[PDB]
Amino acid sequence: KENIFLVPLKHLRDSQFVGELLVGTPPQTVYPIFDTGSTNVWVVTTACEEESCKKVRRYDPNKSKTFRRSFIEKNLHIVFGSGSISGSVGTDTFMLGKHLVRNQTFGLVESESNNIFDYISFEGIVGLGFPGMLSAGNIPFFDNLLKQNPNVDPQFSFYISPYDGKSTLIIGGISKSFYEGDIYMLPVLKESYWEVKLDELYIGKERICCDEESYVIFDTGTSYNTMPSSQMKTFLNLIHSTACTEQNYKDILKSYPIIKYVFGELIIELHPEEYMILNDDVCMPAYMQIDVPSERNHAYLLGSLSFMRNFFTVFVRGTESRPSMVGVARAK
Ligand SMILES: C[C@H]1C[C@@H](N2C(=N)N[C@](C)(c3cccc(Nc4cnc(C5CC5)nc4)c3Cl)CC2=O)CCO1
Repeated sequence: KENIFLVPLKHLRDSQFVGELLVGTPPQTVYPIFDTGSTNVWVVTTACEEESCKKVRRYDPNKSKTFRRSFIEKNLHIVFGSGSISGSVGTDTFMLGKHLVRNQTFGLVESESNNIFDYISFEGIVGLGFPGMLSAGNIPFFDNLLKQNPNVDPQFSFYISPYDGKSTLIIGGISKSFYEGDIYMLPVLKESYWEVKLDELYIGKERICCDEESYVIFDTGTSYNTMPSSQMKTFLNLIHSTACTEQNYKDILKSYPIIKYVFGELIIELHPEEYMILNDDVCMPAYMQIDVPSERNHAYLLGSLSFMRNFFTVFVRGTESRPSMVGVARAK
């Protein structure tokens, strides 16, 4: 009975962090993406006979004594970048870091449509968002874990470290060996994504955003950072792709601007060596244009590669005594 426990995260060859999850009895091992930009739990099953599903640990429900199916024909389909996932719904017992989660609803990947799944070794998703993005089931996975493990405090934090393979997901609390200084908490505006109000956004000395209401989403399943299309045009007029090598990377980016996010009295800065990534012989901005249609108010994503590699993020679920908050600190 470990009230504070650690689930080690392994950065795969691509742009996602996966951890160990046991599904069923006797347990079957899968390595799903731990996602805070969605809520549903997906697991890749043996009913999927495509090569994209092969060469990856597949979960067989016919070998689980605790797997139960229902007669309601609730079929799930979610878009997943270039591909899409389609499957049925069921319930089984899960185990995440020596903690049992019984009678949990999850999606069973039965068809993988398009080569993205073959590249990333897709084995499932474990959503950690708020209820309301749950497509099927009565209770989300993380909510059910806290219910069946009352001693665990309703919070988890991500320590992202892809360079050395020491990334980890800590559930139930925080450790000073993953961050330095003090954590600044931000209130969560709307309980769909892990969303936070954004007051101002500065590219160098120029104010580019927050004429209208804008928000920040902390998505551990999105590698890059994002801005709306309107601000992304201004972003690239000031920030350009340049040729660089591993030896001259620091001197070339010495002239580049500092990106400042304003959260009330808190200011978060992304230095050029922190938001510029080296691919082949060019340094490119780790930023994307995604227009989030969930809320007409356009929002900004803080991802795993650029933001979380340098900042320790804390996801505090609200209870009857505290509201839901996101806390950020400098990574150690
Ligand atoms: C408002 C947010 C919601 C986000 N969002 C998720 N966070 N979850 C889902 C399941 C998701 C969709 C697509 C990709 C990924 N993840 C992933 C990343 N990168 C690579 C490497 C190959 C390039 N493969 C996979 C994921 Cl997790 C659904 C989804 O829309 C997307 C950005 O807007």
